[PDB]
Amino acid sequence: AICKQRGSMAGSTGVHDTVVNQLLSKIDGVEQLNNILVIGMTNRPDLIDEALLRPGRLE
Amino acid sequence: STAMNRHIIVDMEKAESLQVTRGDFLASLENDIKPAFGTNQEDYASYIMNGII
Repeated sequence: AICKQRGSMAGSTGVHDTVVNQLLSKIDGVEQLNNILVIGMTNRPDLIDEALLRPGRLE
Repeated sequence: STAMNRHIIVDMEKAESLQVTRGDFLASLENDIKPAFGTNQEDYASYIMNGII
């Protein structure tokens, strides 16, 4: 629901577009916290951006 | 991880005390099964069912 492909989101820029750019900023973030696992779940994974799904972020 | 799992293993599900180990030619296995490239490639089975006589 919240995360989907940028540039195609409810028009060009998108309303849901800024949350993911924080999420990415934290998960592989510059602080390199090492103590979290994120468990996500969907019925439509193709919508989900590789950029969030790529290894290290979600392996 | 795949190399450990042998030595890893219920109530306890103990982690064994054995310390002499390393992943050896398991990078091949995980290569085959575990990761998506991110750029799709190497899926010609649907194209190649029987190889070539």
